[PDB]
Amino acid sequence: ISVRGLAGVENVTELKKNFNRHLHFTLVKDRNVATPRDYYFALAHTVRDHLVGRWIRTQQHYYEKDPKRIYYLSLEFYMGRTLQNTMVNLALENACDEATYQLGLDMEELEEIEEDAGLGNGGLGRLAACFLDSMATLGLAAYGYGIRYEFGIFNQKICGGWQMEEADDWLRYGNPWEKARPEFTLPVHFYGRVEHTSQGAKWVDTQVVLAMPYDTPVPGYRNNVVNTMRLWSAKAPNDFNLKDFNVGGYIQAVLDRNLAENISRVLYPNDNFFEGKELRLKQEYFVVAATLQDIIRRFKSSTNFDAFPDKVAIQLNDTHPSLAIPELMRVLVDLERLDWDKAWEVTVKTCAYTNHTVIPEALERWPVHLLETLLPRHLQIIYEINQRFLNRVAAAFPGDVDRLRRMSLVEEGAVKRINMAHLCIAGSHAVNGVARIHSEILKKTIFKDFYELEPHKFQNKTNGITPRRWLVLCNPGLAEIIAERIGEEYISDLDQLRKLLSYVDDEAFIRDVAKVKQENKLKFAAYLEREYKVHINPNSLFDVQVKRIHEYKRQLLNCLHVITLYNRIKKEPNKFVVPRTVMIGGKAAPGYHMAKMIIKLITAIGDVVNHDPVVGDRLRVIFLENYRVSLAEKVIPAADLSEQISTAGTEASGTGNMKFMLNGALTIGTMDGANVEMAEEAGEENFFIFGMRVEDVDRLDQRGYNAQEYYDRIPELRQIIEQLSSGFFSPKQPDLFKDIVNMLMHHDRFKVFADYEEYVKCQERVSALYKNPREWTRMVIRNIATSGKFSSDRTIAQYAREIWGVEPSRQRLPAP
Amino acid sequence: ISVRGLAGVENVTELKKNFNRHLHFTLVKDRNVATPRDYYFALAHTVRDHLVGRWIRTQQHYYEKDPKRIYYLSLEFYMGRTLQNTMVNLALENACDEATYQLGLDMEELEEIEEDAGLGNGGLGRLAACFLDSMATLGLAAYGYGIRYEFGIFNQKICGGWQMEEADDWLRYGNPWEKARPEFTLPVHFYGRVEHTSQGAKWVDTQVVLAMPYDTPVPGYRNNVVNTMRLWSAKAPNDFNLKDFNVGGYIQAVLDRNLAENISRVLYPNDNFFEGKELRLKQEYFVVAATLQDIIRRFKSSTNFDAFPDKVAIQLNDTHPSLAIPELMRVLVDLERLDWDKAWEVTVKTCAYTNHTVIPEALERWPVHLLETLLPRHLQIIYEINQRFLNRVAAAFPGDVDRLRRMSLVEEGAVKRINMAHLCIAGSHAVNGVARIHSEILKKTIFKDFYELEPHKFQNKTNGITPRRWLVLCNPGLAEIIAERIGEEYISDLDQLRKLLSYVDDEAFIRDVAKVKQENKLKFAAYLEREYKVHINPNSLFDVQVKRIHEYKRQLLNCLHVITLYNRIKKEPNKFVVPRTVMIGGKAAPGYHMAKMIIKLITAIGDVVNHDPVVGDRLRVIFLENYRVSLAEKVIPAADLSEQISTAGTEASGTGNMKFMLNGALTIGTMDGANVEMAEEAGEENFFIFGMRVEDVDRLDQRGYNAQEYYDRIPELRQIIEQLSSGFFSPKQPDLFKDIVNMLMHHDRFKVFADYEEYVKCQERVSALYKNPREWTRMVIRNIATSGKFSSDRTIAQYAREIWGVEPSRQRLPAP
Ligand SMILES: O=C(O)CCCCCCOc1c(Cl)cc(NC(=O)NC(=O)c2ccccc2Cl)cc1Cl
Ligand SMILES: O=C(O)CCCCCCOc1c(Cl)cc(NC(=O)NC(=O)c2ccccc2Cl)cc1Cl
Repeated sequence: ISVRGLAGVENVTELKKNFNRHLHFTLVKDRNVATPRDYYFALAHTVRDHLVGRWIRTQQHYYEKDPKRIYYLSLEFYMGRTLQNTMVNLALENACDEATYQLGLDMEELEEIEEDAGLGNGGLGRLAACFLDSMATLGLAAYGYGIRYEFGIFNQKICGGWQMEEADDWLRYGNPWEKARPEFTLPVHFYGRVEHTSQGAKWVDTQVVLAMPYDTPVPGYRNNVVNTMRLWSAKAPNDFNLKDFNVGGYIQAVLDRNLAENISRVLYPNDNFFEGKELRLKQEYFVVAATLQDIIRRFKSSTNFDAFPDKVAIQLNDTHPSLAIPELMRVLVDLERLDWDKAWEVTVKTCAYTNHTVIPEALERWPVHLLETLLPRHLQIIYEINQRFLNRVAAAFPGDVDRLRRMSLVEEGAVKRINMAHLCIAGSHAVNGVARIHSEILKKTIFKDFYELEPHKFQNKTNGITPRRWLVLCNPGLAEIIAERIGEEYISDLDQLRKLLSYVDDEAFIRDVAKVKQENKLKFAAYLEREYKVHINPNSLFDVQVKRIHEYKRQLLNCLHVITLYNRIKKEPNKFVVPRTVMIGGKAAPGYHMAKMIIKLITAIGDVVNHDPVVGDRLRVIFLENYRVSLAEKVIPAADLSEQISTAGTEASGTGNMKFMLNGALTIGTMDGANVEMAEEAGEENFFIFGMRVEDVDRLDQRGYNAQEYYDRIPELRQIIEQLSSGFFSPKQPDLFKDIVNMLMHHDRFKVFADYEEYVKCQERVSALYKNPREWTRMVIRNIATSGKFSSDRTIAQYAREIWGVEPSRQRLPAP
Repeated sequence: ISVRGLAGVENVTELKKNFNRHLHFTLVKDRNVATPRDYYFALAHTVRDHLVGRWIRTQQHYYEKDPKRIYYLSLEFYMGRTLQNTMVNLALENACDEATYQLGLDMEELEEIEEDAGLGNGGLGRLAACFLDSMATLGLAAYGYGIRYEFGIFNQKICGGWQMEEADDWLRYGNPWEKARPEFTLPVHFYGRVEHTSQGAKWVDTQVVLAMPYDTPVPGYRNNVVNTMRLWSAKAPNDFNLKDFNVGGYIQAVLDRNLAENISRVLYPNDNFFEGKELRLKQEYFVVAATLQDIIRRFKSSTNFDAFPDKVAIQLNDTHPSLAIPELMRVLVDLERLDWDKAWEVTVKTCAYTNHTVIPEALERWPVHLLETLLPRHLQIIYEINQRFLNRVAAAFPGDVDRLRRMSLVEEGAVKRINMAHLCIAGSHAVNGVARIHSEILKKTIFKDFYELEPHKFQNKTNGITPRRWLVLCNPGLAEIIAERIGEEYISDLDQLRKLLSYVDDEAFIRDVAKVKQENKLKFAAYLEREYKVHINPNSLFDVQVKRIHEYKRQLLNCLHVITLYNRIKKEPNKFVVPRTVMIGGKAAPGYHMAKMIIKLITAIGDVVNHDPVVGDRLRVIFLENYRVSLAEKVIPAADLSEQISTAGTEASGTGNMKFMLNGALTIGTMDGANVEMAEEAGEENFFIFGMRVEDVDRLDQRGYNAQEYYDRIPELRQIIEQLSSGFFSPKQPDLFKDIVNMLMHHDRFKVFADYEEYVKCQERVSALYKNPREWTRMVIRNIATSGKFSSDRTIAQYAREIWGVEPSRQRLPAP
């Protein structure tokens, strides 16, 4: 079998008895009545057993050596399943495969039983998960801090072509990976008021909610390092949430506890969109308040807080955990009694902020009346921070009164708001973008004034993905043939993939690379009929666009191309065209009307196209249901063409693009986010770039975007729009897509029409190349061999050195 | 050490490594950071490991042999801690004691860490728990069915002498004894409406709530039998509780799931009192609906339901699970399509009902509009049952029109109600009382008309307690000296205690019995200062009354005696009186104003009495906080005098009385409930009986109870009442106890004054005997040696033979 580890005689035997120990003592079942779910748990407990020994010594190790600790705060950690990933990082995969085989079970069948830990929306949360893996693999004393939602991202269902949302009760049957830690439970305060006494302000009459931590192990890749991801759960105190007496009802008081505990109940399903709800703000303060107490308690052990920044680094994944800044000041000033200036120096030195987007609707601007009621003391601290900061600005730019209001953390107008992004820049010693072009846009546009004030704060850290889950785990076949030629060191040193460049003309390698992709497509095509049912052709080109549904991602632009292909076939039926299976998948936030309308359009197109006899098997339009991490692990390795077509300047970085490049797909996209660095790495000749560059978009905005012009000059485009308008795709409801057509024609913020012509022209070129298997595969080799820069191990090493001030190490911890 | 088992060489070694296995792999801790709570869990998992092997074979056994199954339905199971009880029934106590000792830990200290499973209010719920233990010990294929409340009976706190209630979050840190079983999850329906079609009625448009079962092991005493207690948890479906579309909010829909799940959130804290709230009715149907589906599924395996009653017996613990009758009919008739009459014959033959009280306010009378809305089909079935039953009555008593309305299940008046007790009698083949006198009262009074209609249904089954938890567990010292003389067979054959009668004159035994009681009192006196702090004298007579606070239990009568003792001391300070420490403990339902006023009176008396220098150590009044099962295990073995002073005819049976008799306390009480059979068993000369008999109470009611008469003729009583009235016990609030005085004088339903004189006269006699250690101990021996009849093994054997139709067996199951 492959390089999924050794299947040692002693270890396969040991594994089997432990599997049986758990099936008996843990699941209290006997072979006779054991369900595949029982078997999955017996294995999970058996595999988990192998890392507790290492988990304990890693933590004990950091206590003894006492290195600088890295705290990654995020309201999202899109982890996915954890059984296989643990086997991989522990080199247990083959031994486990063999052992379950001897026990007469199919390991792959059991793996499918594990529920995804979908505590994330998309890119932002998956990054945090890839980062955790890399920090462990690079031997960093890092902790992931977040919220333990009992309901993660909703499960998407398609009814009559429409998306239906349903609760993701991922804890229903239990989580074998987490470990509750009821000794470090902590109190978090809300509401109350501020009393200004003689020796300081006091936050008084607050409502208390407890934060209970749950630890999940994060194993490094084959180095015996197991870090921790600590997730907080909300718990109501038993006293006041019952003890605030004088009528109301005892029963009611108890039932009302589910009011303080609602804080960790569900994840907000918004991707790149801000919703100013109180529950969201509560979650944000909750994770911040509890995490900081835990961070300081650990430090107090390790009171001059001058050394605090030398032992602590806290990274802010977006502005979601931005209250960490005024909260750190509160504790230092109100509780520890440090002077403002010393406190601020410490705060700025330990905090760092990462920006993930530039769209305005994604920006966090919290109404002042909300902060005023829920966190009175924090609002005071924010005003004081703002006051001193603006004084700095005035001193630097004398008389520049407009600059002052532009830079304020407080925004005036309808209702006063607090710009959380301005708060983060002011209280952090480093601010970074997630891709070179996004980082430049931050300096030139959005945060230009701040860059002029303190240029040294702004940096770039291009995103990356973990080659463990995103290669070895999901594509063992590709990982194996690569290993046959260059060894296994590349798994933790992706740059070595470049060595594959010298096999670009190797006849055996070209055949192998092409064979694994074929086996991957056949397996996906099978899975499709198995779990979703209705056939596809594995010989066609697999055209896939999978990511959250957004107007800026332009799934709509993809739709226009699909309809074009269809119309051309209907025009010249007996003309040869390269067969394609275009798959589009992704979730739409529940309140995002337009995004939900786009899902219906995709399914509507499929209804027409998939049942037209003249089309035959030359074109199928499929909507991939419930796109999530586990589903991504299946489609990506099977894709031929990766769609990354966002309007230039809107996708900060993207990471799915990197996943496809590493797995043998060719990319068709715009010069946006990381797409630029990828084409720069592979060579533009090995990439399918099209459309407007950032500057063309700006030129168009100066002159003014008029979709009618495009509609007027392109007959094919006009024909499509008139098809949608007349009900060609919605017979029973002819005006069903009027909102889409209306928007495309009059309020398209992302100029879909502007890139239409260059997009279908470019798609013609990919079809031309696909007709030449050998050359397509050779270009594929050029992409894979050149994807090494996009490993999160490179990203993390850069954060470590340029922001945290710590040195990565690939040293194996002293055995388990 | 005692007879807590053998401390085998191989087993103490095995125990230790398993303790360490769990501390490492299960608790993921290392000796260095392990908290006593971690140690408690390591041990709990180690002990639990020893019964899973037996649990599996016991269940497998019942499947193979297929005996008649006994289903005990109760909304209450007052279990208490389970670590020690499991050790005892498995004969692991010494081995575990030795092993933890070698590991350098104190087993007793770890035991105190376990949280009580307080899923009961008092007598009714503790009975169910004693019964479960006995059914396992007698080798019966029995299952306990109930609700898994996440919050059991509230924890009682005394603030300023007042009771404060606080949420009992007993699952906070986890339950090592239960095992979730997510494969047998079941749907339960609510609301909806009834469609009458062509071939039957249909319950339609219902709201669905899921019932998830959790199994807890119930080990028999040293026979390798481990039965199951299955507790249901409410879970919201992920669909409709989200899928019923058309605006409302996605977040809100998810947060609203805690509406269907509130059904199993908290136990109603009412003891012998009915509260017609909808949530209560929902809990009642919930446990019934889920249990029945599970019972029928098991039977379908084992479709002629003629054999149903031959394989199934379901016992109703009070009327709480009474909906099992119309629910069984619904399934049989609506779903299985059996004719009414065949269905009714089956239902009556499998159901049996146990009555626990005769007070009217405890009787369940559900408003028809409530049943009409929540369970429309069940109301129809109840009307049909009533119709046919009354027809039976009319046929038997022609022209007796008043008898007809008296017997109806439907009560007319203000609002129509359904008398659940009448429902149970009609649909059950057996109805029993819980003590001989209570059973006679049922036939003569409350259910007289029903008895005349079907005399064969009415039986008696005097309650009992388990000698395992209520002797061996809580009083090993007494269990040991008994064993030294008559052996160990009495633990599962309590009648053998009679053999102790021949040692009544044994000088060594008298000294031993007296010594263990002294050691018990010293340990309790210590525990008092340890956890509650404020000294007591262990040489005094321990006068204790512990049970729920109720007007019928007459804690108030106890209070009058205490005040009398105090007043007499103040009158003749230098006169000798037998020292006493009177302890009163118990919880009051949160809405029970009078009961809460009584707790304040007790603490108020203590405030005066405990600080009067003239009194010295001759009299202390102590209120035992948070009385529960674990606290009962401590006080009872230390008590000298047991107070069972309810008004004759009000306490159905009582069980605390039996606990005290078995543990060396003498009893002062009225001829009520089981007190009558206890004095009859021990000989009235060895009991301190006083007050009115049932007949005297009735004579008084005919003539009319006038408390003033007593107040007028007894100066001591008058003096007490004037002390309460003038604020002698409440200086700052002189009229604080006006409600108590007002009630005592004008609306005393339980004639406290009527038994006052005979009560203090009798108390004088117990003090006289206490002055003679040797004779007190000899009388104590007469009680213990004669308590064997009160074992739940005797009660269960009777239920088995006279109601269920099964034969008990003390046969050891074929090893683990
Ligand atoms: O194995 C097959 O291939 C199916 C054989 C079906 C024929 C009857 C088998 O007899 C059995 C056997 Cl072998 C085992 C069991 N039961 C538990 O293992 N386990 C439990 O019941 C159990 C499960 C969880 C928690 C507590 C318990 Cl006690 C119950 C019965 Cl009835
Ligand atoms: O034992 C004493 O007497 C106290 C000794 C204090 C001095 C430092 C000891 O060094 C240690 C040692 Cl020995 C052990 C640990 N940690 C775990 O065992 N266990 C965990 O951290 C742990 C606990 C639950 C779930 C997951 C983990 Cl990783 C952590 C550290 Cl820092």
